[PDB]
Amino acid sequence: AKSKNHTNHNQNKKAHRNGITKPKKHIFLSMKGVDAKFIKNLRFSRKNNKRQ
Amino acid sequence: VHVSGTKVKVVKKKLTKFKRHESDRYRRVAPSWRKPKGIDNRVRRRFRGMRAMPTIGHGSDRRTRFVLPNGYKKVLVQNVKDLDMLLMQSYKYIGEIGHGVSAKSRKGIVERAAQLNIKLTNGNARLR
Amino acid sequence: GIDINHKHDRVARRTAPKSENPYLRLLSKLYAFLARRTGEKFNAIVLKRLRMSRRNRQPLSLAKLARAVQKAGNENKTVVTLSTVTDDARLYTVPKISVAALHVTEGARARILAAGGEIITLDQLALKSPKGENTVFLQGPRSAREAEKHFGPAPGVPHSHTKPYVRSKGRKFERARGRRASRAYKN
Amino acid sequence: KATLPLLRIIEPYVAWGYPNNKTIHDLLYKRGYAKVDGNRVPITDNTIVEQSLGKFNIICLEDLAHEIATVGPHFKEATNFLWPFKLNNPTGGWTKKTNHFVEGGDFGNREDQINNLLRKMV
Amino acid sequence: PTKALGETLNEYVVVGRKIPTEKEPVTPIWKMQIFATNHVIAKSRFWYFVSMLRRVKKANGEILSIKQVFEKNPGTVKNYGVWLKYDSRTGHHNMYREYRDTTVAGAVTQCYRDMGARHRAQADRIHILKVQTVKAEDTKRAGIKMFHDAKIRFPLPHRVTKRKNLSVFTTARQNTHFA
Amino acid sequence: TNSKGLRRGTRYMFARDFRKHGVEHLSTYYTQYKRGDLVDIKTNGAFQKGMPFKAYHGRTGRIFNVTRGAVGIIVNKRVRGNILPKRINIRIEHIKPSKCRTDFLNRVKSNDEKRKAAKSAGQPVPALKRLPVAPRGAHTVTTQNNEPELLAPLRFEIVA
RNA sequence: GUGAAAUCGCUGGAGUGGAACCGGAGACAGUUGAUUACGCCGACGGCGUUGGCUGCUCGUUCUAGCCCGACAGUGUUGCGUCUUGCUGGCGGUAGUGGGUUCGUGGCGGCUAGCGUACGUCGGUGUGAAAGUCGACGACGUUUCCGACCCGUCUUGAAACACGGAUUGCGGAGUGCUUGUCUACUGCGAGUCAAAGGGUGUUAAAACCUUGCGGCGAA
RNA sequence: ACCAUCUAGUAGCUGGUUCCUUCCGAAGUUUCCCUCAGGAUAGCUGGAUCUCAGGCAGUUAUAUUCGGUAAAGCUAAUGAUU
RNA sequence: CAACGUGAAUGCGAGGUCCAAGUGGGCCAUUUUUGGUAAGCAGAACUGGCGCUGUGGGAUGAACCAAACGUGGAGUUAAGGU
RNA sequence: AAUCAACUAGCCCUGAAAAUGGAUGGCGCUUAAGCGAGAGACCUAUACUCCGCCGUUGCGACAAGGUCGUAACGAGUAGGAAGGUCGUGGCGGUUGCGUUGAAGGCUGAGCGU
Repeated sequence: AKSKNHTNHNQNKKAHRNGITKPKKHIFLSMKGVDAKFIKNLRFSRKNNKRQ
Repeated sequence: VHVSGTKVKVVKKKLTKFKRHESDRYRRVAPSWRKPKGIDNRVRRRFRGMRAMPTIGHGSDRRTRFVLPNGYKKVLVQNVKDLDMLLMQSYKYIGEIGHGVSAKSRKGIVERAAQLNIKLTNGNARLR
Repeated sequence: GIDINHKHDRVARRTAPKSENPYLRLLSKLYAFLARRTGEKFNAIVLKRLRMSRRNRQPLSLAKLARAVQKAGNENKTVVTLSTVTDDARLYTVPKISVAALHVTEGARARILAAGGEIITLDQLALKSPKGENTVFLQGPRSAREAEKHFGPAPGVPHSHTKPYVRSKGRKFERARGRRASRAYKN
Repeated sequence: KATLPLLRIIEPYVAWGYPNNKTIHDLLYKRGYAKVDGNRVPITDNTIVEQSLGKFNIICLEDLAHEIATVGPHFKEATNFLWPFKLNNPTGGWTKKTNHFVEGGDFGNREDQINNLLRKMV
Repeated sequence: PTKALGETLNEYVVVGRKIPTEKEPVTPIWKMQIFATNHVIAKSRFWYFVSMLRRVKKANGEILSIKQVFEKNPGTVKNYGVWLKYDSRTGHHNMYREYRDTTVAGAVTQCYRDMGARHRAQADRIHILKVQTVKAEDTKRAGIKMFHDAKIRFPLPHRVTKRKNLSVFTTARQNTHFA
Repeated sequence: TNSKGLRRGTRYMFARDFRKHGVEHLSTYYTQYKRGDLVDIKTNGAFQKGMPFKAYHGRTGRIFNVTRGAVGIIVNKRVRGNILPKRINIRIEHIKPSKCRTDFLNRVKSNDEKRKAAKSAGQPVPALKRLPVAPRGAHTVTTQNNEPELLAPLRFEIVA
């Protein structure tokens, strides 16, 4: 009663059933994982710029 | 026949009854329709030569649906007061005295209907 | 045969309020007529919010109403909301507010009337501004619900701040393994 | 070059060719339908054409035919305004439908013989 | 595959050439005689043979002209010689065949039918190297030669005649001999 | 089943090109990378530090971080029915500027310059759309010194 | 009391060649309806729509042949660089002139289904009844086509896989506690109030009643 | 042993699971499990809808890239071999 | 802040959240392919199917060729045939 | 007056033996009703075009939990939803019928997919 039976038969069809979802367009706006020193300097710069 | 007050012909898509499969083979299976659910049921799978299954496509025309072969629509009346609802559209509705109305009251109902010019489907019934 | 997909042929929608309230149904009738005839997206919005479920109409705060009215140019416009207008104890000064709403709580109504304001119904709003002229459309915060706190990525996945479903709160209720580095890991 | 590769890709399933004046006019007059708010509306009057393509100066079936035939600046709008033609089976039948036209079959580019085929199909 | 469909294949002259490029501003012009059912097939076979012979394919070339050729005088009988190359199930062979006809296209159609009949060879496995008109004394096939006789005579021995628009049954006697 | 090591099946992928081994030329380090730029990933086997995973080899990504000698890149990766924008910190040696985006930038620059020049000179706005190559137009071919050659198929010859 | 189904006997009708039952379509038997205009049916015309088959006539594309001239050849009559024939390209085309190709062409002929720009008319129906006409014809009979036994596990069931002789009646996702989401209702920074007390005699109901309690407000 | 009760003992296993129409409509695949006749998990599916009114695509074009399979080579490295 | 204004083809409305079912034995075919002497054998890759599916054709058949289905009518066909 | 030799490839023949009586599907077919190349016409789907009706979906009109118009659409196991003036038994109300015959039972004229 062998029961390993791996396959990839219908998986592409299942994936395309609902369409392949491309990544959003705001992912490039976040500064997550950016250099800590650069982020610190950016925070200081943003804190001080005079609005008018 | 043409629908009373109109000129549309009454058309019946089907006339035979949708009998339950195997109701002819077995007595315990009543002829009232049941949708087959069996995995291998050939009627369910729609093999050629098998009885058709009820479907909305068989639905009768909206204009002629519920119309009797004489061209009217049945309305059930239980007493003399019930004859009023038939009074206005007497050209498209036909009265039918309820089965439970006794011969004592059927007489008055029939006389009043004849006076009002309302047709009855079972006027000459239950005469004692 | 024609090669098309029927999965999304039907779109779920509310063509009338699920509520059996006769007055709500009458308001829906009136604003369906108004939207169909005047052809105004304002009336369409009012109709949709009338037919919405109560979950989508979160209560609105008198503080928010006052903030909306105090903005430059809004002093004389009528605030329209299908959300219940509640009273805010944290609000000390209430300006003059003209509001059309389904329901206004006792305290909010008293404060609005005392401040020289006016409260009308949606049919009175229809008579006043049939096309929604001089209006300020407002609603309560929809995502501010304890139920919404539990929605999102599962609590046990990285960078997730979803609230778990816990019997109680304390050191003995889901605070040991997978929540601190001293026990296996922390997410 | 942006459409020929599509035709090569769909070669086995289509028969296509170069329509002529009579073919275009017959298609537009006998089987002309417009996509008006997502509805297939028969083109029984020039006003139907003018309502949708009046912005581009196409006001009659003759203007539409000229646009299609000469591939004018508004070919995209002119053609997309037309519902895909729903043709009848040819009177006389097909030949193979499983082999290219040059193999004595039906699919592929039959060049100007598409007019001969459409004289039966339409 | 390619099939010689249609009675009496048509004959076309096809002239084409490689599309000029910067390194080769002027290209040679090639011309072929092709027997095919219609001009689309004519162009296809033209490109087939030209791609076989010269480094050029349909993508990089163009068809200067495609024209049909009609028999000059279909009121006279000629002997046609056909040099062809064809592939059997085992190998490739060159054949020279002879036919008698009033049209070269008719002779080529006869050649296709004869090859199909005698060698079970289909049109896709046959290349027609050459077709010419041979004189009476330059023929070398007995079947064609036996008809180069001014005194030729022969009867029609056993003529079975088919009734066309009558009942299947009759009382008439059937006669196959007509002296 | 296969082992799931980091460099399984990279025998030829991470190898250097023939007659191209050795010291790494310094333009690789001199090249300028800025956040928002597009870069192609091609692993250099000679640098075992900061290597990208084999699944990102030959893929193009966008820089989001610039460190001392590496860059953070957002690369699209297919996982079932979603495309995930994975973030990878790759060293400079495995990175190469992408030319598609710079070509598009050049085209946009040319479009703007042509539009500005035409507007200033009073000319009509010129066409600034790429068009698919249209079918060849009508022309004439001359046979002078180019007489057509009659071609026929050749006979079969036994080539031993 | 009522008195079902399975099963069984009788009388009358009808079928009956190694199953019987069944779906579709007719026919028969049978059942049922029927107030000049109008109902229920038919025929012939017209019109609308979708057609099917079949002819002429103009032109368009690519091309001749007949006809004329020189040359080359010969499946050649009559009597030898002869003649008559015949063929081949080549050069002409005046006249004559067919093939091939189709046209945003022109003009016809026969005829079909569906519907009614609508006409011309016949059957029948106006007390019964009989007849006639119309519609059905359903578990009756007979024909033509189709037609393997259901439920179930299964990749796969008509299966030489299991359950099922027949009929009646009974027969299987429920109650409660606790969560969560959703829909609706009341009030809303509140809301619900517990046990309890007061009252209530169509008194286990309804009505009134909470420094405090639950949830919420950190 | 037998009788009553705990006891309607538990079963990842076998069998059954009762009205009609309408609309949508799969999976036998991933990971973990004393796991392999079973579960949880993601995937596939239905429903409720809500926010809006151009950015997407199981298709092409242009531009730029990745690969070491077919073919090719061993009179080029390695390994055979007349 | 000032100016500039939609910069390949074709098609088309797009996006978000919540609740939950069944499934987690598969099998067949063109091409590629490992074990095996082979197998209607065992194991994989892409795609399409049967499972869940009737219909015309292959005399018959889960998978083959054609083509997918409301209920009827007229016309024309696909594969296949006379 | 043509002949000889070696090859080549179409059809046919030998190579070619299994057990109930049996299979181009059968009968049969021999200038075929076989093999190969072809031509006209013709037959036939739940496919395509058009015509009617039913319903779903989208859109829309109308002072209506409704009617109507319009275009496209309609396979389905496991499974999920919706509608049910489909059916059954109670309760609070409402509408009526009944010894001049209720329930129950047998069975013709109709209605509804």
